[PDB]
Amino acid sequence: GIDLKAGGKSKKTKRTAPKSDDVYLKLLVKLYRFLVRRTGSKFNAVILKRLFMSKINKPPLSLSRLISYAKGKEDKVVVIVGTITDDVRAYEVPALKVCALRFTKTARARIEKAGGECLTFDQLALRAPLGQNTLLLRGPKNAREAVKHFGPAPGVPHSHTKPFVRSKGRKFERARGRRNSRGYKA
Amino acid sequence: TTRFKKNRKKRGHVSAGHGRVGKHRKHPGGRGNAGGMHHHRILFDKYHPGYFGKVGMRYFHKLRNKFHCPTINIDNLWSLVPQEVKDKAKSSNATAPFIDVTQYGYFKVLGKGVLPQNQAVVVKAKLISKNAEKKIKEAGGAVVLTA
Amino acid sequence: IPTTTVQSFENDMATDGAVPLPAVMKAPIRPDVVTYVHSNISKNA
Amino acid sequence: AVPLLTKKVVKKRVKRFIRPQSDRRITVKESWRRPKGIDSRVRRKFKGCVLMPNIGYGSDKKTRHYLPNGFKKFVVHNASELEVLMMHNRTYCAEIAHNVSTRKRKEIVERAAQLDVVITNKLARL
Amino acid sequence: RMFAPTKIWRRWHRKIPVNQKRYAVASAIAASAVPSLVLARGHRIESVPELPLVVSDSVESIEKTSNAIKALKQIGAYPDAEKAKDSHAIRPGKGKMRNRR
Amino acid sequence: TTVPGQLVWEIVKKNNSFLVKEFGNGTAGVVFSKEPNNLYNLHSYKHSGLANKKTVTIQAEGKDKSVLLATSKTKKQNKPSTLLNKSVMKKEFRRMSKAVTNQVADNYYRPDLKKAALARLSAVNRSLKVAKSGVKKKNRQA
Amino acid sequence: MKYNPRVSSSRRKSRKAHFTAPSSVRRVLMSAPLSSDLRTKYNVRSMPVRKDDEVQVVRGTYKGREGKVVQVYRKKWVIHIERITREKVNGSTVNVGIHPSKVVVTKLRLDKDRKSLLDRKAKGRA
Amino acid sequence: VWTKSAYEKLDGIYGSFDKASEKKKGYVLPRPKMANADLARIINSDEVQS
RNA sequence: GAUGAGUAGGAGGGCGCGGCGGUCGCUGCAAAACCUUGGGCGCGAGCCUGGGCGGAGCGGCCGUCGGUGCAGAUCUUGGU
RNA sequence: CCCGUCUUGAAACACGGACCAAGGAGUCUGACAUGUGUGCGAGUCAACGGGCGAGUAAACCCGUAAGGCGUAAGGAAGCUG
RNA sequence: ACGGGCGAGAGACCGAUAGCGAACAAGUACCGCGAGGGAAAGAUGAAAAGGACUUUGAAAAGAGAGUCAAAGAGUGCUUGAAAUUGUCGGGAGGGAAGCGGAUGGGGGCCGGCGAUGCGCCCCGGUCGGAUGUGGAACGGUGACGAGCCGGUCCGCCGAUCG
Ligand SMILES: [K+]
Ligand SMILES: [K+]
Ligand SMILES: [K+]
Ligand SMILES: [K+]
Ligand SMILES: [K+]
Ligand SMILES: [K+]
Ligand SMILES: [K+]
Ligand SMILES: [K+]
Ligand SMILES: [K+]
Ligand SMILES: [K+]
Ligand SMILES: [K+]
Ligand SMILES: [K+]
Ligand SMILES: [K+]
Ligand SMILES: [K+]
Ligand SMILES: [Mg+2]
Ligand SMILES: [Mg+2]
Ligand SMILES: [Mg+2]
Repeated sequence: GIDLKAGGKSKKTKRTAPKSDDVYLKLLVKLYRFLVRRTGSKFNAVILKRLFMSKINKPPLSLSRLISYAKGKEDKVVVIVGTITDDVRAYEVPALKVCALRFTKTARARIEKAGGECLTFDQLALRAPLGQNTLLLRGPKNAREAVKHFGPAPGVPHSHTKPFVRSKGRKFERARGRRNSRGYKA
Repeated sequence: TTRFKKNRKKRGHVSAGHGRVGKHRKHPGGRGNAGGMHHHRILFDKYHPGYFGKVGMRYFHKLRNKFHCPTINIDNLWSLVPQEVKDKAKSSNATAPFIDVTQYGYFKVLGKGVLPQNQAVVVKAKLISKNAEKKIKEAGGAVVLTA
Repeated sequence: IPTTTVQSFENDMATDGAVPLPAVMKAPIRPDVVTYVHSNISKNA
Repeated sequence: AVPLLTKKVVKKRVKRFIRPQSDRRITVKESWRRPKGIDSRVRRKFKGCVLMPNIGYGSDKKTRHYLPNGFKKFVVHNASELEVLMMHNRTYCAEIAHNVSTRKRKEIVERAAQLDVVITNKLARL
Repeated sequence: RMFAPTKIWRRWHRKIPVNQKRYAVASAIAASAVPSLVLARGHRIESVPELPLVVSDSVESIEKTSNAIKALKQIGAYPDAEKAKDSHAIRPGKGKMRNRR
Repeated sequence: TTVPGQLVWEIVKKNNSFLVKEFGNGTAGVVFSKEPNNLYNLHSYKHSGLANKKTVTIQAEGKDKSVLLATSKTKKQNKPSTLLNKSVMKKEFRRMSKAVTNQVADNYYRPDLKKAALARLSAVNRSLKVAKSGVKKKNRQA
Repeated sequence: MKYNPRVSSSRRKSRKAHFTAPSSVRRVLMSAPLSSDLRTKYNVRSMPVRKDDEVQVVRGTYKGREGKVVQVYRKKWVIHIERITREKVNGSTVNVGIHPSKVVVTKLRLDKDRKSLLDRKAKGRA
Repeated sequence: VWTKSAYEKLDGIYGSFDKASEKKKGYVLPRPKMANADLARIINSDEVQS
């Protein structure tokens, strides 16, 4: 016998390929597999790793946030592995070079009208093979409804986790355990 | 999809994944929300604080239509303006766009966010917040009350 | 724009085709989407 | 046809994995079933009992699925299907499907002779 | 009585988004223009002049099946129809007695 | 392939009317391709007759040791009727091999399958000779 | 393709109707084609089989036989002809049932009703 | 097999990438994740191979 | 290169049955089913095939669906 | 050492099982929740209904200030935002 | 609105232990004082052509014979698994049998069970032979232009090889 945990084998699971059946995504994965193998670029490795991620792990980026992050770097190609959505709270749109998996129609129209371009990852490979002069961006991963329910249980002290309730109102989980006048608070 | 159900993988394993000792009996802990206070108290308290008891006053025969009050923010006011009106306003500084948020279906205007830079706006609404009115006045526009 | 030839029968008299290639002919081909939609809608009958 | 395979075929075990107690009860068939009983001596692997299959018995990958003649089997239902083996006659042999009639079997045999494709059951229905 | 007897209020139907339906239709139309995919789907198009196959509007006025067959022969789509006719056969299994023969 | 061959392969590698599969999806699985423009009848992107603009086709003509060598025209991809440039060779095996080499490799059409084309031509020639003169040896000695 | 909503394509219903058809419907169901000469003369394709009609068999073991019909067994869906018979083990002679669709009418027994039906059939064909 | 009239109507039915469809209110054809699916052209380009 | 125990339990990849949408085939020169100290493949679920019987249908492949896999339940019916 | 089972412990003087064939047990539905695939995206959802249409239970099209969910929350409430 | 009545159209439904209890003289036979309870049971053959006649037997039937493509389809008649039983043949057996692993004796089966080709020469027989010259159609690249390059087939002068 040998004193090893699980015979020395790994017990962690990570994505090694996309779970999607999108043929275009598969072609992009092949392209960036080749790029990673034959260039050893950290940017390419990050792009390849993110190409495997699930939908919730590729959150969208708003146009206003994209403009804010690109301020002072309009000459660099901003790259996001995800979707870019329009923001009606953004008034002035500068000329930007943007690469993403997908653009909403409004966001694409606004970028093109402002004078930028919307690029795919094949075009990004053609333009910056090693990711030179790029601004790699990620959307807000934890900014979703499901996350609010995670963490410490609502009923424990110092917890601000949202509870699961079928309706909102005075009669829905507000009396005992939420007030000093009805039993205890928190 | 039956062929993907895990019970198919458990064919020939006796307990069907529910254990030899514990087994899968009918209602080992009661039906529905039984025992909320007695043997499910820990669950109810830790996951559903506030569940037991009553608070506030009652309201017999309450109708929501008389409480209907949609709201919009000043950061979203500009989105209501059509593109042609928008560039007309940009070109001409002697006049300001006149937005009737009621026609788009809003009763009250709230003061979240900011407006376009150096743009006056005449906003007509049923109600408005103090901050929203202050922001409009600072932008150089005006507020009108209607019903 | 690419041009598509129009086949002419014996009965007809003019071989004038030259129809521009419609944009839908260059749409993305997604077997996964097609199979998903087909399998779901074939249940409706 | 000269088979391409060169490595000798080695079988780790040539005996069938017979289900326990299939000799005892007629209703219990021979096809393997892993015992799940709590006390089963076969499941516990008591020495002198029925052996259970495991991946350790796996055949060498180079010689896996190779017939004793040195080729691999491919079922053919017609002479048109036969032509698929034209460029693989040194690795693959053709076996005519059991339901093919004698009339079609004759044509398949003739075409295979033309193409230098080995038939495992060329004498059937003759 | 059978275990869990079948009931009529099983969810027979599906409600797919219209945008996804249109995506699928557009994809199928785009694929119909690829000769490789048309061949891969089992259609005999070796004699078709060009894909997409666009014919004169005079075909819309044809009234007789013989004239329709002649038009198919002229445009080179008749081998596919002949293959379809020759493939006519009785359905194997219980379906042949369920009004799908 | 009016669309890129890589996309065509991504679509058709899962299923197509020319794909022959046997013995399940385990270790016993056997796969082949039936399309006439696949030199080795192999279900792979390299030899695929559906996912390549430039394809070589070698088979036996009806009569008189005539070998059909056809190449897919690069520009007439949307014209199935005139998609193949055909040549029927009736001369000696040496001349046929020279023609195949010239039309496959010397023009950089598909140099990667020059060996496959030559092997297919040799197999077709041997099959024609045997079909003419009957079997005369078992070809079992090594 | 059927379009009338009051006709069924159900195999079960069609078989039930055919096998429970009364005698009047069975008469029409038991129709036979006319010979070439009668077809040309009357401009009619097929007629119900009558007792005193001359009939030539065109299918089966009696493909060349001909004679006068002697019985129309509607309950058994068959007709009997003059000399189309066979010998039993006893040695006695018994007529052999022949389906009307497998014979050809060479001469019709004509009456007022038969002539009227022939005229009606010819009128539609024109 | 398309008739000429149907082929012509295709453009007005399904619109295009730039403009919207007349027969489908506000519909626009989808765009792929890859502008050019010819993988060899990208992989063997001067930029990558340099 | 390292490594290999597994009840309760979880998961992955596969085998098998019957339909549906497609596709490729077999069959009176004999289909299904059944029978067989014939032979072979796979660790295995299983699969391919010789021979017989039978006398009219059946199968492979890609998706998709389900009243889909038995040694037990003093289990049910029938048979011995 | 006879399998299956309950059991700390079964070959058990523990229970079921004389034998064979066929049938035989985590299903369907509603409300949620995580995860994953797909479409769109500050929007999204035409299948209540209407116009039609494989002469048609399918498929296709249609949202007027319709509606649901989301886009603002905190208070018992007045109310503020 | 509509699991009743009359009349229709369909099905990703069941296929005789399934599907209504009932595919049949089924709410029948049968049971209970009664209210009630309630089965089992489909398939010769294309056509009865449903087995004449001889012989043995009291008879049922047997042995011959005849019909049919078939009786290896003979009226509870498409096919005919297992449990269980008889006969013949092989084998084993001091108070169980069966089973895992290794050989051996005997039997059974297997000819892709296990080859006879290849290279270099001589003789004879057939089929074709340039980088030359014309024709037919055509391709690679380029820009489904020019230019360059190129293969297949056919007709001739030389070459005299494969
Ligand atoms: K479980
Ligand atoms: K347990
Ligand atoms: K109150
Ligand atoms: K057994
Ligand atoms: K194991
Ligand atoms: K099939
Ligand atoms: K067998
Ligand atoms: K299936
Ligand atoms: K127990
Ligand atoms: K016991
Ligand atoms: K809405
Ligand atoms: K308060
Ligand atoms: K019953
Ligand atoms: K029989
Ligand atoms: Mg079922
Ligand atoms: Mg509304
Ligand atoms: Mg037996």
